[PDB]
Amino acid sequence: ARKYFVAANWKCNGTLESIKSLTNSFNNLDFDPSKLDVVVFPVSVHYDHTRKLLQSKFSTGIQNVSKFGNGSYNGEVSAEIAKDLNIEYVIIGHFERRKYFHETDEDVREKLQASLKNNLKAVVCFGESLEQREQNKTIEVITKQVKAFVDLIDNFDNVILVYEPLWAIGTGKTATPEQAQLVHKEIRKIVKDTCGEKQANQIRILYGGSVNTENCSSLIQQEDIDGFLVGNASLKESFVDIIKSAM
Amino acid sequence: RKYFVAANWKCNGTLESIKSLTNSFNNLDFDPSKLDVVVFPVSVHYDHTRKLLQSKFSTGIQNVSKFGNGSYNGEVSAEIAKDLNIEYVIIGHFERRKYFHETDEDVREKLQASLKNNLKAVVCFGESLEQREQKTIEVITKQVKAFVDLIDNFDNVILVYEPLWAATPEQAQLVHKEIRKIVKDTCGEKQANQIRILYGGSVNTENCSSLIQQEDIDGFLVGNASLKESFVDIIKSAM
Ligand code: NA
Ligand code: NA
Repeated sequence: ARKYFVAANWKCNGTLESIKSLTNSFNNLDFDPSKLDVVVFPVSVHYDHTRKLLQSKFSTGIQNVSKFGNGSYNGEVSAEIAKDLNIEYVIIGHFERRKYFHETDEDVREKLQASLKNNLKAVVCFGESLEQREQNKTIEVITKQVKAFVDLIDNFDNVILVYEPLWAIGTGKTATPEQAQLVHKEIRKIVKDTCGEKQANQIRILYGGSVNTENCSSLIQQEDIDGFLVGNASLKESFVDIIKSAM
Repeated sequence: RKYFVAANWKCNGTLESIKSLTNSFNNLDFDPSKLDVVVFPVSVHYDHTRKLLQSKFSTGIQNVSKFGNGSYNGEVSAEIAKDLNIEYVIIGHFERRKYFHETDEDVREKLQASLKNNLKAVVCFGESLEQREQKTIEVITKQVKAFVDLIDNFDNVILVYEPLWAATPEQAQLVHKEIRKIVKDTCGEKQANQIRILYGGSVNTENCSSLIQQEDIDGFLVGNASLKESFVDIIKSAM
């Protein structure tokens, strides 16, 4: 059975003090990290503080990684740098980077390649827009985005996929858990076709639409949904109840 | 004008290399009341670098978000930098304009955000080879006027001229003079004379004295030469 995977994406939020409070509440949840992965993704400049405060049962990672290695790339964090810090996970392809920062599929492929070359584990995100879904292009769009990188995966525990239903983010639409399950099953079929059946059965595919303490169980109880990359709910002490849905 | 010498480490460093390097930099006895010396490590190295450098060194980050806190995956807000006591940000560096499509509107937003949050800003601009062959003053003016009306305290914003077209010290000096005229015309005589205007082209131990001696160059935003222990001689040239 796939190991469930529950991730907190803090995005651009936090102070030193709010992290101290939050991490203290997180550390009070007794869970076994051999039975589920729980990963926290603070802002880059908060990584050291966050890593120090969380107990070792929590994994940690950063929200983006450079497509370039070391050198004259002002502002970027190379995968080589993250490896030297033992940063375990990186998020790649998050829709906010594609939206505000013009990140492309080619960018996602190059960042994944840098990450795996440096022994980082990658959480790689994709998903279609409302206009794409209304034109019945969900499968075409998702296949193209997944095929941009999936053939690079060399270890199916170390890359984690995230379906972001952009048509249901800020649009007034709500994805049901059944709608999400169908998209997850299709993502898994893409992986089987490029990488193999054992590989597709092993890879975690997370839901990355809106997740909170109310809907989390209806989502993770779906057969092909293996956890979540969680947004603002993960800034609340109640995020522990989301982690409990995977325990 | 207090001189200003800055180490831009760009995307370089390991925990061990930064230990060695900061240990050499800490051996230079300079007076931070006389001279500003700023180190700008990679974001994930900020904490380690700040803990290692003596407080005479100021520190900063190489970029800041144009957005506030909230749902902007991968970004670092000015509000976050303020809370961490990050003292400086670099804004508008040519590598961001080049690889990351950063625009003049982005520079102004980022400055406004940084100043709202009491950060000091090292703002970078400069013309390309094509613009030089044809537009130097038109282009640099468009660039400074993107953000200059936002400067409220002329000690806290540092301008940096990057000769993307490349430069002699004499050619650098001319642009610096032009830049200071832009500030004088926009913000006033006394404001123009207070603002530091640094050289952002290639600086090393062999050219640093020729550059700093120029009337309108007030220090440097230094690249690869700042990853070496000899950066201390660069700092010395400004002492
Ligand atoms: Na499931
Ligand atoms: Na001078």
